[PDB]
Amino acid sequence: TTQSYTNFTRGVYYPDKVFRSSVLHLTQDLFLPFFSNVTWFAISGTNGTKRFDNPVLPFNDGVYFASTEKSNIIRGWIFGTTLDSKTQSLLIVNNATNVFIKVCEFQFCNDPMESESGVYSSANNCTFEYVSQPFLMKNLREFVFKNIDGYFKIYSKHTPIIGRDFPQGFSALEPLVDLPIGINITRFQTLLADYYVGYLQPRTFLLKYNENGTITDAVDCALDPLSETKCTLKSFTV
Amino acid sequence: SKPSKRSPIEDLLFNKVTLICAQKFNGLT
Amino acid sequence: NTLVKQLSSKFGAISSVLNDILSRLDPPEAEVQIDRLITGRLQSLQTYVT
Amino acid sequence: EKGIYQTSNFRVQPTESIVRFPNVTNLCPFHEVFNATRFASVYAWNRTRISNCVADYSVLYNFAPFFAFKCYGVSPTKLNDLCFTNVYADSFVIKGNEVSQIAPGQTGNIADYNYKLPDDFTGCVIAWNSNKLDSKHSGNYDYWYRSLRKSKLKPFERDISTEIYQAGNKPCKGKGPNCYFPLQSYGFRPTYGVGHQPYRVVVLSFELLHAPATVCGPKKSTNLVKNKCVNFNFNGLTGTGVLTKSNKKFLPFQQFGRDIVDTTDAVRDPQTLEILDITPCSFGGVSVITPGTNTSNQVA
Amino acid sequence: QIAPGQTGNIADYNYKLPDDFTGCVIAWNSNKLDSKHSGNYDYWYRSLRK
Ligand SMILES: *[C@@H]1O[C@H](CO)[C@@H](O[C@@H]2O[C@H](CO)[C@@H](O)[C@H](O)[C@H]2NC(C)=O)[C@H](O)[C@H]1NC(C)=O
Ligand SMILES: *[C@@H]1O[C@H](CO)[C@@H](O)[C@H](O)[C@H]1NC(C)=O
Ligand SMILES: *[C@@H]1O[C@H](CO)[C@@H](O)[C@H](O)[C@H]1NC(C)=O
Ligand SMILES: *[C@@H]1O[C@H](CO)[C@@H](O)[C@H](O)[C@H]1NC(C)=O
Ligand SMILES: *[C@@H]1O[C@H](CO)[C@@H](O)[C@H](O)[C@H]1NC(C)=O
Repeated sequence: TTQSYTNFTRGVYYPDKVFRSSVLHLTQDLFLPFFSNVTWFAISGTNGTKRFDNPVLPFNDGVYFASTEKSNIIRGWIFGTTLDSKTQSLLIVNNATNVFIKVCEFQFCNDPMESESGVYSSANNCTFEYVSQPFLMKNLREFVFKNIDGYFKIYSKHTPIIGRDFPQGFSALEPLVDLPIGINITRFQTLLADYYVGYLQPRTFLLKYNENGTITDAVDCALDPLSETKCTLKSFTV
Repeated sequence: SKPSKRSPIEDLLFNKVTLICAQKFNGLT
Repeated sequence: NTLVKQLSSKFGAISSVLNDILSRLDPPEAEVQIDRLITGRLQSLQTYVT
Repeated sequence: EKGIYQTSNFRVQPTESIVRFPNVTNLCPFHEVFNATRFASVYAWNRTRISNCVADYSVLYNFAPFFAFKCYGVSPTKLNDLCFTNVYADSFVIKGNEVSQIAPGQTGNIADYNYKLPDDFTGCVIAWNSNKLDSKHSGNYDYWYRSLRKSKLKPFERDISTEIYQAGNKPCKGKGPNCYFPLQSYGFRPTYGVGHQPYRVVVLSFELLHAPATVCGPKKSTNLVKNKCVNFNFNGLTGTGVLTKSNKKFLPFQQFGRDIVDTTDAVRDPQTLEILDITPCSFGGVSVITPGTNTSNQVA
Repeated sequence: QIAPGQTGNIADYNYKLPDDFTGCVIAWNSNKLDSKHSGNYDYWYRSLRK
């Protein structure tokens, strides 16, 4: 169940730890381009509850992920190059009471009516463990997963929604966690017990800061001659 | 009747165009 | 504003901030990084004044 | 001559220094890495992460006199004054002849096949003779070197997987004339000369990205003094100014603030998480008003 | 290690050249004069300087 959706202009995030107030900041980073193709993956993905099939999507220099799943079908993410016990991989699993991030030579074993079971019975040569508060826990639950200079940076935002698939407003994601995993992570797989997957590209954005330290608007400088002009002048009004 | 004793037109001219180095404190005064 | 903005440029130096250059490096290396910044800032002032 | 002349500039000087670091009492495990009873080979170099600790480098001088201690982006003397994002210790045993080749931008068999430093490198390369520990008459099993690599390594790449290199023009499966065997482990005898003798090398990789984390040296903090012109060091950020209570609404995420012109104008206190504004100390020009030397020597 | 700006045990403990140095460092092997089977008394090095 993959439908391209080309309408989204979402995935902006705070590029750094610096606070800015009432400025327009022009920055270059990996961002989801505006009006880029975001593959839409579709209850429980491509299979029904009994069936299994998981696209095991590429991780092209960072991935934008979102999913307004009130049933908490999505539990986590798997990053690595094979995921068949032969290489090191990063597993992120949200168990509702905590979130467990582990790095091991993990082996996928068809890991998932309303049946639950454990995952990853094979876990050799473990090198990393981190725990934190629920990442997911009606809410779009936007995430950006980026891997650069060794660090695996995870950003997220919770945006309550009732009558729409996506809110009509603008949001920016805040970093949630930044981990020194050191794993190549060329591909990734979604852990399922309505998913949007986009890809980041190097781009320059003009980011508008509020009086408080929050991003309220952004211009993608390469989308259209008008946005390019706005970036050239560093103004949202031309 | 107004402080600065400017004419109505001068007051308009001063209001249309927009001492302490709060900005640019890098040796520039 | 342009003249102030030029201060954040590195001009080939490891850092745009003199306190960081002096804080991390011994004088014989700091002088090289500092001279790169002096050249850049001095050119910025000559451009501004002209 | 009579007139007003601009001469010197004036500045208000600081009266005291403020040093603030998080209250971390855990010491960095530098002795576990340098004093380990067993070290990994240069091919399979051991990358040990050092974090959430006090980076007191005096312990390395306590460990041994050294043959090399070459810092590229920092001075050896000043390591105890800095904070680092993510110190990495790359620990291995290498032949002495290749010790001088462990440097940014070098070309040769070791740089290309087992361990490369980035051309843009901040860190220190520490090396010493290790014959007293690992030299054996029977020969150890710790040496493991790539004889010939299929392609050049990128900085910090470790090609652990072992595969046969094709020397000939056809696929080869263990046949001498066409297969080049990819590993050169060798046992070492105490009688070999210095170029053959092992050296133990530890590379400390530093990232000085305005201290988003800690790993700070052994500096003693002082009290925080506000509303005065002071010098300060906030988690490695060095400067001079007047610190005041901030009305800025920082997110839990941001640690430092900047102005429209990218200068620093706010910090997070490393111990209390208080947000402080940095106001520069008073400065301006000084003009001298002179009636003229041939009238009076009084000036304003 | 006998050169301007060097760091190490000899530069730090016994003899240092200034970073701003004009001069020549001349060195040669002297085994033919001072090498003895009993051992001379001319060597005197600082093991560790305060
Ligand atoms: C910025 O944050 C403040 C809170 O720190 C927001 O709330 C208003 O802040 C102003 C500050 O002068 C108060 O007068 C209002 O009363 C606050 N609102 C409420 C509902 O109490 C503020 O809205 C945020 N945004 C902006 C643009 O300032
Ligand atoms: C584009 O976004 C709007 C909301 O901003 C939504 O109503 C619309 O359905 C989206 N486009 C498509 C083709 O779904
Ligand atoms: C140091 O102790 C104080 C005690 O109130 C605490 O607030 C502070 O967080 C501690 N330092 C660190 C590293 O958090
Ligand atoms: C380091 O090695 C020496 C060898 O004599 C030993 O005495 C010392 O206890 C060791 N220290 C650590 C921290 O392992
Ligand atoms: C390599 O580093 C790890 C870090 O946990 C350590 O446990 C291991 O003993 C080290 N091995 C060698 C051979 O130095």
